[PDB]
Amino acid sequence: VEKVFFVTSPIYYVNAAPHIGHVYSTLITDVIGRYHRVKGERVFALTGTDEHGQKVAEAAKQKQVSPYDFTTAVAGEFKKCFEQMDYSIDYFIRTTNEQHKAVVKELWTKLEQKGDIYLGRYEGWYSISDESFLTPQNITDGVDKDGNPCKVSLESGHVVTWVSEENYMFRLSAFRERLLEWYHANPGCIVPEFRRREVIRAVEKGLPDLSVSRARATLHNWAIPVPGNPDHCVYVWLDALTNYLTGSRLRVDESGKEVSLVDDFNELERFPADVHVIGKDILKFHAIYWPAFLLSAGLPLPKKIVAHGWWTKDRKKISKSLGNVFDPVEKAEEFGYDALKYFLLRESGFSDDGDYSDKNMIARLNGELADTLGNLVMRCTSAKINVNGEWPSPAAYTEEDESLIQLIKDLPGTADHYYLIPDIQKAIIAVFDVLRAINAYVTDMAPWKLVKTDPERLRTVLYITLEGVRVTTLLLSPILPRKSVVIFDMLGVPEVHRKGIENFEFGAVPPGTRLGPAVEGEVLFSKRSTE
Ligand code: MET
Repeated sequence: VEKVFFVTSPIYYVNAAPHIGHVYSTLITDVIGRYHRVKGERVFALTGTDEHGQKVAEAAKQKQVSPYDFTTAVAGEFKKCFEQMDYSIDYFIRTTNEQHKAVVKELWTKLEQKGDIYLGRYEGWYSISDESFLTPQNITDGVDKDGNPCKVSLESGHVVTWVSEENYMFRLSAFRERLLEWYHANPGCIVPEFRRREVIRAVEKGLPDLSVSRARATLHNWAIPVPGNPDHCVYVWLDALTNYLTGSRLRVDESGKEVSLVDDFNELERFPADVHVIGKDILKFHAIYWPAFLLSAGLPLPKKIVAHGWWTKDRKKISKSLGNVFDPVEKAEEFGYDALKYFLLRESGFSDDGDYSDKNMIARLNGELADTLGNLVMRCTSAKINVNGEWPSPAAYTEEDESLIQLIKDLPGTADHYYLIPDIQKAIIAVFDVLRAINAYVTDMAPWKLVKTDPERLRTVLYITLEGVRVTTLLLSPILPRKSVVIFDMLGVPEVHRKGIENFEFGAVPPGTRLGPAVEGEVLFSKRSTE
């Protein structure tokens, strides 16, 4: 089926300034979208801010300013950050948006008409910081920021409070068997596999009904009113998850502003998400509640949920109060935007909790970007080796020649599979496995020597090198968007050959193509010292 490839990030609470976790999640969303655009697909990538709720309302109250002013300011910080990070997200959604508000009321009414919302009570634990209902098995003893004994979440370590409230309840218990059929019938729907097994195990054990409203006082009236009952507000998470539906129904102008909300999602051909990128901390909301709501409402389910891990810096937790900051904009100015992105996507896989150190960052920048990629690009574009600044016409291929060609022809299929899991780390490793192979080839053939000794042989070696670099670069263009453009300019690849599955083929750029001009000082990635 041909639709718009729809990929999303979580919408982030605006209780505090943006940081690495938000940047990382949105990066993964951005990269997936970028890859599908280079395949020549229609793409709609979505990110944004989650602006209602007790968490955020109380964050605003502690800064002594109104929730409207606070959310608008912090949302502004998120937008600025994401612009500075040079992403290619199609739309930034805010849950305070009036059109989203309308979609939530629609979904609610659908759930009610379906017979799946009833008036009950929740009596149990709740984490305001996570906006999460917790069973007693998921809480333990801890200390509040007074240092007094309290209860905390086993999930997150945040303070938990006991809630006892007449609330509208969603019939999640009724959806156990249908969710289990869904997980088994679609064994690639949750990635990575151990998180899928986690979800199945949790749902096997049984599901309780879920509170989808709260008394209005508790939310400091900072929430969407329940249709037909203005004493209740819609659960922040039902509101929040609905952002994906809203996004699928907004017509956006070229400026990035929303202009119109269509009645039926089929009009825009986005819904359901092909990939929801999330962090492991919000798996239940996306893999259990969300599909339950969609099943109730009669809407189609997402194709994949991919859940990544958390970051540490110098093997310590990230927090400004502890004395260990990791600012992405700061590190990107220092080391480079594409390089920082490369590092975040290369150092850790979605199954892992990654670790940034300036040491390891410099190791990769120098080792892989500079010595593997950059070195190769400069050799095959050098006036020394490539005396005519053109793509030569290859002569006969030796067997060693063809072993390398095979690797280059095989690469796109392999990278494609990894990008589709999605497992960006393995995609990158795959591409650099091929770059390392081209380097060893170039060392072996010593093309600097061939300029004088065997110019016909040099033609062959230089051509293979140019083409392996082109193909590897194309496949890395979602990871290194700005640098890929430089590389292609240096190689003189025409614009048309910088996109499309046609150009995944070995040989798409014809011999005789002229390289772009050299600069006196230029290097792609500059090595950095190890202080
Ligand atoms: C529908 S995704 C909501 C995510 C939530 N706002 C968070 O920051 O964890």
